[PDB]
Amino acid sequence: PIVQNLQGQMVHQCISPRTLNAWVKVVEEKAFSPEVIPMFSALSCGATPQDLNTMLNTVGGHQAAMQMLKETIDEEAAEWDRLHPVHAGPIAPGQMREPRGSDIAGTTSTLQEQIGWMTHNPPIPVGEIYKRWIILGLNKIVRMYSPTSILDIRQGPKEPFRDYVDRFYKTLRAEQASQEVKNAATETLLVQNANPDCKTILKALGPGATLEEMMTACQ
Amino acid sequence: PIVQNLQGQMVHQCISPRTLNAWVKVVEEKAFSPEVIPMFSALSCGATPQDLNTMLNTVGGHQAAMQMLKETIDEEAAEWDRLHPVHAGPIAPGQMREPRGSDIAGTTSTLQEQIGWMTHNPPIPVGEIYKRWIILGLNKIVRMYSPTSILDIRQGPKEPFRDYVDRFYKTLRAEQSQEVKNAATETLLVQNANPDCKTILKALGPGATLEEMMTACQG
Amino acid sequence: PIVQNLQGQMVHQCISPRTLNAWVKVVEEKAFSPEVIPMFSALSCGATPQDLNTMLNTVGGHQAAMQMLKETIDEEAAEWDRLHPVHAGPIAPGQMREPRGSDIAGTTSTLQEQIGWMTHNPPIPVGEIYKRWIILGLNKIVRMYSPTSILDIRQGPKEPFRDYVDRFYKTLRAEQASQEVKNAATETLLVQNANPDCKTILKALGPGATLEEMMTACQ
Amino acid sequence: PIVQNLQGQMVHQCISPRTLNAWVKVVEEKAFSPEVIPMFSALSCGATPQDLNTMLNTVGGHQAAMQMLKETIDEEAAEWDRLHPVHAGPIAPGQMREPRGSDIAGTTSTLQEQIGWMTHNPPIPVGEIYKRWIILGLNKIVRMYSPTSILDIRQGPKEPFRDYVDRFYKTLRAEQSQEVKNAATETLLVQNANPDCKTILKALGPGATLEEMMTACQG
Amino acid sequence: PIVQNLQGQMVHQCISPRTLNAWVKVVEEKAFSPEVIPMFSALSCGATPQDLNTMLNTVGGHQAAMQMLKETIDEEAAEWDRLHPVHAGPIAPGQMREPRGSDIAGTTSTLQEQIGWMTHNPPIPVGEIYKRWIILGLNKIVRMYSPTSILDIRQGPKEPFRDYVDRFYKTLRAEQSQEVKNAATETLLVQNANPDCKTILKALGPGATLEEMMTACQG
Amino acid sequence: PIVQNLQGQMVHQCISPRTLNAWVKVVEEKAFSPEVIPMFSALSCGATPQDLNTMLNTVGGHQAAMQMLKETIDEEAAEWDRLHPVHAGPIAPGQMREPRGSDIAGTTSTLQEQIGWMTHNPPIPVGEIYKRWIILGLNKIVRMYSPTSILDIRQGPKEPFRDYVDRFYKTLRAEQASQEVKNAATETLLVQNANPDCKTILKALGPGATLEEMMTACQ
Ligand SMILES: CC(C)(C#Cc1ccc(-c2ccc(Cl)c3c(NS(C)(=O)=O)nn(CC(F)(F)F)c23)c([C@H](Cc2cc(F)cc(F)c2)NC(=O)Cn2nc(C(F)(F)F)c3c2C(F)(F)[C@@H]2C[C@H]32)n1)S(C)(=O)=O
Ligand SMILES: CC(C)(C#Cc1ccc(-c2ccc(Cl)c3c(NS(C)(=O)=O)nn(CC(F)(F)F)c23)c([C@H](Cc2cc(F)cc(F)c2)NC(=O)Cn2nc(C(F)(F)F)c3c2C(F)(F)[C@@H]2C[C@H]32)n1)S(C)(=O)=O
Ligand SMILES: CC(C)(C#Cc1ccc(-c2ccc(Cl)c3c(NS(C)(=O)=O)nn(CC(F)(F)F)c23)c([C@H](Cc2cc(F)cc(F)c2)NC(=O)Cn2nc(C(F)(F)F)c3c2C(F)(F)[C@@H]2C[C@H]32)n1)S(C)(=O)=O
Ligand SMILES: CC(C)(C#Cc1ccc(-c2ccc(Cl)c3c(NS(C)(=O)=O)nn(CC(F)(F)F)c23)c([C@H](Cc2cc(F)cc(F)c2)NC(=O)Cn2nc(C(F)(F)F)c3c2C(F)(F)[C@@H]2C[C@H]32)n1)S(C)(=O)=O
Ligand SMILES: CC(C)(C#Cc1ccc(-c2ccc(Cl)c3c(NS(C)(=O)=O)nn(CC(F)(F)F)c23)c([C@H](Cc2cc(F)cc(F)c2)NC(=O)Cn2nc(C(F)(F)F)c3c2C(F)(F)[C@@H]2C[C@H]32)n1)S(C)(=O)=O
Ligand SMILES: CC(C)(C#Cc1ccc(-c2ccc(Cl)c3c(NS(C)(=O)=O)nn(CC(F)(F)F)c23)c([C@H](Cc2cc(F)cc(F)c2)NC(=O)Cn2nc(C(F)(F)F)c3c2C(F)(F)[C@@H]2C[C@H]32)n1)S(C)(=O)=O
Ligand SMILES: [Cl-]
Ligand SMILES: [Cl-]
Ligand SMILES: [Cl-]
Ligand SMILES: [Cl-]
Ligand SMILES: [Cl-]
Ligand SMILES: [Cl-]
Ligand SMILES: [Cl-]
Ligand SMILES: [Cl-]
Ligand SMILES: [Cl-]
Ligand SMILES: [Cl-]
Ligand SMILES: [Cl-]
Ligand SMILES: [Cl-]
Ligand SMILES: [Cl-]
Ligand SMILES: [Cl-]
Ligand SMILES: [Cl-]
Ligand SMILES: [Cl-]
Ligand SMILES: [Cl-]
Ligand SMILES: [Cl-]
Ligand SMILES: [Cl-]
Ligand SMILES: [Cl-]
Ligand SMILES: [Cl-]
Ligand SMILES: [Cl-]
Ligand SMILES: [Cl-]
Ligand SMILES: [Cl-]
Ligand SMILES: [Cl-]
Ligand SMILES: [Cl-]
Ligand SMILES: [Cl-]
Ligand SMILES: [Cl-]
Ligand SMILES: [Cl-]
Ligand SMILES: [Cl-]
Ligand SMILES: [Cl-]
Ligand SMILES: [Cl-]
Ligand SMILES: [Cl-]
Ligand SMILES: [Cl-]
Ligand SMILES: [Cl-]
Ligand SMILES: [Cl-]
Repeated sequence: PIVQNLQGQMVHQCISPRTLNAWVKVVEEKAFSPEVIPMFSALSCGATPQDLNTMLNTVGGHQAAMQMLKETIDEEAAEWDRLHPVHAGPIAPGQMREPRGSDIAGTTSTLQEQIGWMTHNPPIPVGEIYKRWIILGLNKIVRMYSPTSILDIRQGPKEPFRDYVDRFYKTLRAEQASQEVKNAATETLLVQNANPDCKTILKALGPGATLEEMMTACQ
Repeated sequence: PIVQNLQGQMVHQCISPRTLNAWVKVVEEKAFSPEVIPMFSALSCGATPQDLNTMLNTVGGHQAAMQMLKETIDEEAAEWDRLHPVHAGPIAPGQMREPRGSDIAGTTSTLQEQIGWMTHNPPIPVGEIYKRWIILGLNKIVRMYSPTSILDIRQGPKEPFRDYVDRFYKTLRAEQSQEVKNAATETLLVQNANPDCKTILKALGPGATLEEMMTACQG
Repeated sequence: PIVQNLQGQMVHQCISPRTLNAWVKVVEEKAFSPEVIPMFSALSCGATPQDLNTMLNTVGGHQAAMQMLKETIDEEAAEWDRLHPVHAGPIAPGQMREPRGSDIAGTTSTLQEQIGWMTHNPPIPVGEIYKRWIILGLNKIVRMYSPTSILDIRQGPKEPFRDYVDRFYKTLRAEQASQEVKNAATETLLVQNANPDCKTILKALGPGATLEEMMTACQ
Repeated sequence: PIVQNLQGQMVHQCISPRTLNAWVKVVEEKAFSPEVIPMFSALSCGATPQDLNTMLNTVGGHQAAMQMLKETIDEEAAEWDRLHPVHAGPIAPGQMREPRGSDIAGTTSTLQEQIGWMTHNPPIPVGEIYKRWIILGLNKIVRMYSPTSILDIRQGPKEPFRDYVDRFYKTLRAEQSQEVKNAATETLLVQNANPDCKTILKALGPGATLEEMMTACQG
Repeated sequence: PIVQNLQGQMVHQCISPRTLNAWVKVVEEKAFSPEVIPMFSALSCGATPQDLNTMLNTVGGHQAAMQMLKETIDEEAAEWDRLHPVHAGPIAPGQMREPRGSDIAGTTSTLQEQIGWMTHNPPIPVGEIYKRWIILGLNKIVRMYSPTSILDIRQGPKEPFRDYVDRFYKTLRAEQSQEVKNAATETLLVQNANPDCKTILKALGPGATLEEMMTACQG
Repeated sequence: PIVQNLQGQMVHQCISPRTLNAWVKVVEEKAFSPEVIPMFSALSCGATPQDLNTMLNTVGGHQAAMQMLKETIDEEAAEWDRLHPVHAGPIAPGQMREPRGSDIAGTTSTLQEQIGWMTHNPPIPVGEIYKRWIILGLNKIVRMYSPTSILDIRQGPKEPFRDYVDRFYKTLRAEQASQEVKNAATETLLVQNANPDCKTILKALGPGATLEEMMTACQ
């Protein structure tokens, strides 16, 4: 990663063994459950493109997912290059070449060029741009590896309301879109797919009931 | 988090893999037992709103509770917005715009703006405001997910007094101000002791410490 | 905690995850065995009142003991306030208000006021004063949760002398008073409650025998 | 390793016990699965040749592979020596002699000469040259120790498409440029799908993403 | 402990949770095997008397040994006091009073006075004096708690010579100067070998190394 | 160990608990397998003689090996003293006495004298000299505790060539001499002790076949 020293300079630091192990283990145990995204973002804080490639390369298995990840990165790299055409010309003494999509992804850039971009003034944060592409890709994998659709979450006749809301939002969280789309899913399904006893109780509460009030009413 | 370095400057640091793992593990093993609140507050020392969102997003399961958490944040955010009316105007070079409710929660603010506020002179502790909203929300979850009421905690005829007082205060801590929690001790606590110990505790008279009550019902 | 930076200034540091886990685990495994006191004192090195409250709040179970702890803190807080009456008046630019008992315990003080007291010149060590109250309380719990009295430690007819001295001093250590009181207990009971074979051997050694000599003589 | 301290100077540091243990454990559990290469590269960040030799020497077993590693280092070292003819002459007070192939591998160079080269102005990154030779050698071991060929990876008649693509790319990663690895996807991958999914994938037509192919053979 | 920081100043640091845990665990698993002494000396590097008392107080069980430890400290403390007669007089602003025996053990000295002595110019290493008394006491415990005498360690008729020499020196290390420990080797070691190996070792003659003796009784 | 601070000064640091545990555990699990040597060298990076004695003293068991280690150290100490006769005379204000063999081994030197030697300008690296003696001794133990001779490594009639080369070089690695002696062992035995099928294949390859080519030919 790139961290600040006590001189105020952004300097390269080696990825720690603890960081490597934490990412390998979380994929091993949690696969592509939705909480893999925040874990990857936090463990990759300040990462260079080399570090991000290191983390993803240490993943054993799920190679189908990892190949989908490269294809996502490619489309975003192609989009970056079409929005940022590089201008030919000698690079000045105190300057860095402009990065391509392949440079952000680390396939045509050295770690020293990545450090130069990320510690420039102003910085060009190729690590954070790459991370955005990867997380975009990981969001697709989470949505694809989600077993259940939101339309199949129906409260059982003896199922506690808390367990049903647990399943509802767990399923909704794996299908990542905008929250405009997830507020619409709740208003459409959460009360309507409650069991007949709890459904009649919540209809009387009205659309303005908070979830805390809804969960108290079907206790 | 934003911590002070070895020279006296407030700097951003990445959340450590140990901090991430410790919070995930505590929710896994302890759910929303009352001791989850101090663990979250301590593990989030100096956290930015991004860090707090990271910690909350790494929680697997309990998505109904986490959704109640979201609803609580909204009410407090709306209260914050109603107490801090917006002032339109260009933000000056040196200073920073005033944060809205959605900015404290980190949903409409970048990490650099959160760092900018916290290292301002004087600091606007958006991380601590967000943390307070979260703990307010987590406190509600502990109360809702508490299985037993304090009025149902009563000492068995052969149960040692220590075990009953253990159950009593464990339940009371889950049942959340001291206006009536102070009230449960010494008035409900004696009433639900078994007849053998209850007769002993009348003889002790008012003003007995819990150490005196526990000594008196040892045998 | 409050630690020194390289500038010579006492600055606040976040309580580490390792410190939190160590205290939670030691209570889990050792309950209120006497070695819980030194572990708590060492793990709370440099703690603020907030940190001390954090540690105690993370304890799961033993809520009867924890309530006895608050009552001890209250008496010591009441004693502090009666020995340190606060003098009303505006606090000067370069000064701190005088702390109440409730301020030392952290119920009416912010963490910033605790930092101000502890890093003042000269410092008013509210964290170390609070720690003294807590450890005073923990000493009472260890004495109360001790199963055996010193008068019941008698050497068995086939029990090795080392095992008996182990039990003797383990029991004596849980009943914490002054060592004047513990030297008196040894001179009163250690030889007199030895088995008849070892007792006659040690009587000949006389009162001036070291324990190493006593343990060698009954090998 | 040679890392930058908190002030901006490149200093030698001892390899940490965690780094040593992490590398030993990864070889123990993963042998020469493809993900061993990124783990070794990351754990050896900033390594001197002595550090790289330390890591390789701590490997227990797989001594045939480790001997193949030695032979690879020799060929690259001999290539290095053939591209860098020796210049005889007294080495000047300030500067350092040119490193031979055996010097990069650390067999004829002391640790202080390796530090001297790496902190030179400009640096001669002997640690990174050695690391590159090692990874070149480790890449050969992964290919030789890969049990299955990509031409033998074919989808079963009842095997889910995700599991087959998982096996496909796991094998391809073990079978080492993208000149023909790009070729295996989309041409060999469709051919070895089962007849049910194979018929579906013809209908998708050329240019289908892997996400589209995996969605189309879900059911 | 008192350690040197990154700038060259001797500063007090809190004993780490890992140091506390490591010492507790080593006593739990190894008791007073001889290797407990080096572990305690190394884990207490730079310790203050308070730190040494902390480590000793965290030991659970073995309270008879710990009491023998207390008696040893008293004898050495009394010897220290007899060699350092007290000088009455007001202590000067800059300097510190001379420490008594009870001050080195930390029972009548505060932690700040122990820090003051150790950072004095020249230092009075009260922590190292206390540590030496403790190790003197712990050495006695290892001898008393050693089950077997070196005179009872003899090679079996079918026991491999390596295993017998292993038992021999393990016992000798437990049986504590080299005045007669040097004596046990080469004179008692040959005498207690079995007749087959014993006959071989006479033929080797005086001056054989242990490597030569172990090679000669391999078969 | 002796590490560099940020002032550029070589200063003493306490041996870490992690370093102590790592060395104890690696001996426990791996005994004197050849990889114990690099682990000991890396874990003892920058060690003083006191630290090296600490590490070796923490080893439980294998006391026969540890006694052979002292005898090796003695011969090397005697050789050092006969090559470096000390010159009598008062030591100057800014100087250190010359170290004996017993001073390098730490039996007649204080830790402060070891720090003085190791941080002198120029340094006299008693820690690295001692380490050379210890590793010389550990090499002898590895050779002695090796069960199998290189002449007994013969490929089985159904044994895969990789497994045979594994055994061959594992055995050769435990008998440490020069690589001139180990190149001679390979050319003498590796092909000649292959099974008749693989032997005839490799004879046709000729003496110039790399191991990678040899292992491919007997797949
Ligand atoms: C990527 C990254 C940089 C980031 C970020 C990031 C940024 C902001 C916010 C956030 C914070 C507070 C509020 Cl009040 C809202 C809001 N208020 S709202 C009602 O929509 O209008 N919205 N947000 C997101 C916004 F603004 F982006 F929309 C938020 C989140 C929350 C964090 C959070 C998690 C939690 F458990 C409980 C909380 F109180 C807050 N995370 C999510 O909400 C994800 N989630 N999704 C759904 C579902 F789909 F089921 F509905 C569900 C969640 C859920 F909250 F977990 C919970 C079960 C429900 N994260 S990171 C740190 O991962 O690296
Ligand atoms: C989490 C966080 C945000 C914080 C904080 C926080 C802040 C202040 C205080 C506190 C300090 C001193 C006093 Cl004298 C009182 C007081 N005296 S009184 C008579 O009420 O007026 N009260 N308090 C709480 C105050 F201030 F909130 F009111 C306090 C606590 C105590 C600390 C504590 C914990 C403990 F285990 C044992 C102790 F001896 C002291 N913790 C609690 O009390 C929690 N608790 N709750 C209840 C219940 F409700 F069931 F009865 C019960 C407890 C209990 F004490 F454990 C015990 C069984 C009874 N913690 S943090 C720093 O980790 O981030
Ligand atoms: C003590 C210390 C300070 C050091 C060092 C140290 C210094 C240099 C080198 C080294 C590096 C590269 C080459 Cl190309 C040669 C070479 N080329 S060669 C063909 O001989 O001409 N030689 N060397 C040693 C030289 F120069 F000293 F001879 C080397 C080693 C190798 C490290 C290594 C290990 C490995 F697994 C694979 C590698 F690619 C490199 N370690 C050894 O080789 C030990 N070993 N022994 C034998 C056997 F006996 F079976 F043959 C075998 C090995 C083996 F390699 F493991 C492998 C199975 C074969 N270590 S430390 C770090 O431990 O603290
Ligand atoms: C180890 C180290 C030295 C390094 C590096 C390193 C360097 C660059 C790149 C890389 C980055 C971006 C793109 Cl867009 C491409 C590209 N796009 S493409 C169409 O080929 O032209 N290719 N690459 C590799 C390049 F550059 F080498 F060609 C890349 C990688 C990727 C990172 C990655 C890993 C991952 F898991 C999932 C991802 F989405 C991305 N890792 C690999 O690709 C390894 N891999 N191999 C094959 C195989 F051969 F089987 F098909 C397969 C992979 C796979 F991706 F995992 C996936 C199943 C397919 N890593 S390090 C920094 O740790 O020390
Ligand atoms: C709270 C805190 C800040 C502190 C401190 C603290 C301060 C000083 C001392 C101490 C040191 C040396 C001597 Cl010679 C005496 C002494 N000489 S004497 C004979 O009395 O005249 N006295 N002391 C205490 C003094 F001075 F306070 F009295 C001491 C202790 C000892 C530490 C110790 C433990 C140990 F195992 C072996 C040792 F050699 C020293 N701890 C105790 O002794 C507690 N203990 N109690 C009893 C019993 F009740 F059974 F008798 C028993 C012990 C016991 F020692 F463990 C052992 C089985 C016997 N600790 S902390 C670090 O916990 O956070
Ligand atoms: C704990 C601490 C305070 C310290 C220190 C400490 C200080 C010095 C020395 C030492 C160093 C060099 C020599 Cl050449 C001799 C010597 N040569 S000699 C012929 O006697 O004259 N003697 N010594 C001890 C000295 F100086 F004390 F005399 C030494 C040791 C050795 C180091 C060592 C350990 C080891 F495992 C293997 C080694 F090769 C060397 N450790 C011991 O010897 C302990 N030991 N005891 C006996 C017994 F009594 F059973 F025979 C036995 C050992 C043994 F060696 F292990 C082996 C089976 C025999 N350690 S610390 C720094 O951790 O805080
Ligand atoms: Cl780490
Ligand atoms: Cl790790
Ligand atoms: Cl996996
Ligand atoms: Cl890269
Ligand atoms: Cl790659
Ligand atoms: Cl893989
Ligand atoms: Cl960490
Ligand atoms: Cl971790
Ligand atoms: Cl955010
Ligand atoms: Cl989100
Ligand atoms: Cl989830
Ligand atoms: Cl404000
Ligand atoms: Cl930590
Ligand atoms: Cl932890
Ligand atoms: Cl518990
Ligand atoms: Cl507080
Ligand atoms: Cl509270
Ligand atoms: Cl509880
Ligand atoms: Cl470490
Ligand atoms: Cl480790
Ligand atoms: Cl080397
Ligand atoms: Cl070697
Ligand atoms: Cl091996
Ligand atoms: Cl070069
Ligand atoms: Cl720690
Ligand atoms: Cl720990
Ligand atoms: Cl003390
Ligand atoms: Cl005590
Ligand atoms: Cl005890
Ligand atoms: Cl002195
Ligand atoms: Cl450590
Ligand atoms: Cl450890
Ligand atoms: Cl062992
Ligand atoms: Cl020493
Ligand atoms: Cl010794
Ligand atoms: Cl031993």
